[PDB]
Amino acid sequence: MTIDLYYVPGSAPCRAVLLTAKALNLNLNLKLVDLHHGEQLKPEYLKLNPQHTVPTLVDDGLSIWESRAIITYLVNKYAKGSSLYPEDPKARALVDQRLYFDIGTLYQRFSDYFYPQVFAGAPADKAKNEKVQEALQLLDKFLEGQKYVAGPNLTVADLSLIASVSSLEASDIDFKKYANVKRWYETVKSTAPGYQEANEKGLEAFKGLVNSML
Amino acid sequence: MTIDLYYVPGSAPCRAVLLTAKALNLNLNLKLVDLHHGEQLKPEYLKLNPQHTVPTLVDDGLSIWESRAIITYLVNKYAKGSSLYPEDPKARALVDQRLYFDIGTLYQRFSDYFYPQVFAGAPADKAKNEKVQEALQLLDKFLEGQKYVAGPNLTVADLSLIASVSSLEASDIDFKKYANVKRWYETVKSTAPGYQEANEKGLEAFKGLVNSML
Repeated sequence: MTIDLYYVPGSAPCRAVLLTAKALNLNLNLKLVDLHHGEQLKPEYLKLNPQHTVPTLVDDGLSIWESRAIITYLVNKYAKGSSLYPEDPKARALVDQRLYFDIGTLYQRFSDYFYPQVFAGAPADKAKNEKVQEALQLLDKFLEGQKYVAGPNLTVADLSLIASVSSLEASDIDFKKYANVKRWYETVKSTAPGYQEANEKGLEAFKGLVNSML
Repeated sequence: MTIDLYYVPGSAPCRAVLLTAKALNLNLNLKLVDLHHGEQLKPEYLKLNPQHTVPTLVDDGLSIWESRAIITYLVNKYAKGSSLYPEDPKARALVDQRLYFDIGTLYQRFSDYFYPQVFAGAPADKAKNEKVQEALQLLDKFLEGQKYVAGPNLTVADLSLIASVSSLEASDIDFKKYANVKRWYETVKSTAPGYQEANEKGLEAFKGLVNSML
């Protein structure tokens, strides 16, 4: 009957799913994983997810762990036809495009820039910084004349992207200097159901982990 | 009436789309882009794709450039209900999961390992090599007891992943040492319509670029 979500609150991809669940008003069985002490590396977790990451969604026989597949799965399953993931091909392709931009470009660049500094005491690399700036410039363009990032309505693309973009507040990347990004950030904060609990709470935990490590 | 695809044949994400088009028996208007001399950086191309990448699909008012959004778009548009991208949520989520694995893990790791060597004369990094091995080990697990990577039928996930995995033949990563990967590779080669033209031809061009640069 019930569906399990293995997660930690600090993790942006996890927050993408928490946001999507709030937007659909779902009741997932949240299962905190002790990443800090390698619970994800034990056989019982590998059974569910051999890539030993979070989040991992477990829906009876189905285990899936890419946040961006989970959020579209939740809509496809529970709210087929929702404006959060519209069925119109052109409209859907734009959402999908933004999701791939998120994983392959924005969050990847941020990850490349930031996590060496946090977990390997690396210095801040100017070139990697610039790659993040360019990702934000692209986002700022996507948002020119647009309320949301993939069409006129809030979509799973906004929720995934905001979970990523918000994580930048733990670093020295001033993303609010991009006017359209700043506008969109505020809009999504005030329109995504349960944002405080689904994203802001976890974001705070992430800032906590970051401070501790730095 | 007609739909444009800006591409170069050597590019794995481009080959993912060429494969998907062959599998759907579509007639795209192929438009070769002169990446080698920076045609993608000129204003006319930026207009279509500010991220200045290939492929870029242009369908009247719609421009989209993430290969993995394009291939699902082609199915959603022209063959809704196709086994190449099944509508069943669980079945679709598995395909989507594999697509995100492809961009965020397998191809990302390969890119990280290989392109510094090809375009920046970097030495081969053992650690980055190992990250690619681990991506292949994950693929090999996904394929345990399975003909295809995301269910019983050929899907856009196989086509995107094979475009990536095949690119490894230009490097020193022996992916065929993974028995399930080797089996799947062969199956897809012999079952994806137009594989020779959509993937192998371009793969050859890529090997050409690689040799030239090395």
